[PDB]
Amino acid sequence: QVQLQESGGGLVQAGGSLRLSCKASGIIFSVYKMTWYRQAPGKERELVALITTNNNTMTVDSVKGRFTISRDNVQNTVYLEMNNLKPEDTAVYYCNANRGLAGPAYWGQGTQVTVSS
Amino acid sequence: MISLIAALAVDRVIGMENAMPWNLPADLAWFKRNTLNKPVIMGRHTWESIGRPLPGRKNIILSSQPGTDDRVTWVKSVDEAIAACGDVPEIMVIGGGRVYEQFLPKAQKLYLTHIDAEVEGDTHFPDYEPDDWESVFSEFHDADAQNSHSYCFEILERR
Repeated sequence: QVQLQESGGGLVQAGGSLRLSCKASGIIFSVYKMTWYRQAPGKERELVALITTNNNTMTVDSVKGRFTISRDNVQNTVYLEMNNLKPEDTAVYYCNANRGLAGPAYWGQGTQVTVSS
Repeated sequence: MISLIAALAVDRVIGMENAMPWNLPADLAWFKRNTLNKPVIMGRHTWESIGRPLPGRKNIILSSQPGTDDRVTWVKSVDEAIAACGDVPEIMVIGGGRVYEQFLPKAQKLYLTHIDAEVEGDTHFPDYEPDDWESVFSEFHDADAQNSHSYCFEILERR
């Protein structure tokens, strides 16, 4: 099956905003650390942001102050709120979920973000 | 031979993987490599956070309030937990806090990952007199595309 499904991706101009979501199915969402990654074609996937089971967040330097990660356990969903977007943010964004040292870990199928300018 | 393995944040803060605000696939792989085909011993809380046994190993859960899970071995004392591991070269103790404290005086080896991340925490890795321990391996890595923080693998052998 596919446990994680991203949506919200698309085309925006530079400086625009976007809101990504990843809905989890068939898992106990509350026990997973969630992360957003992104990948530009050819380039390797890179960590964007994570949120722990107790709502501690971390965002990488290149998106500090622009991107915000949150989760709603009731909806089985993690969010990436993206503001002040720049062409260098153009990528497929992927949601990932991990239980802990013994796994399991799940990956979404990803959603395309393209920024124009 | 009893060995402890732990991920330490700044000030030796320890926690459960899914609650710690970092993403360290290199540490997971480090963890996997050093615990592979070895028996592991852990506490109640670590068992509950981990959700399922580490595969290909024997998993011993040390707790006063024993559970019913049919995949692991439930013990109630330190001595019992060591015996249930049997006659192997190395036993891996993986947490949490109290269980680290209990197995330290009996430990002859430490695998530490020093993660450069300030995290709030009530639980800390047991104070261990650095005079009694020797570093035999250390390796620092910067944060990179996949790893959220810089980190240092360390192995300590007693005397």
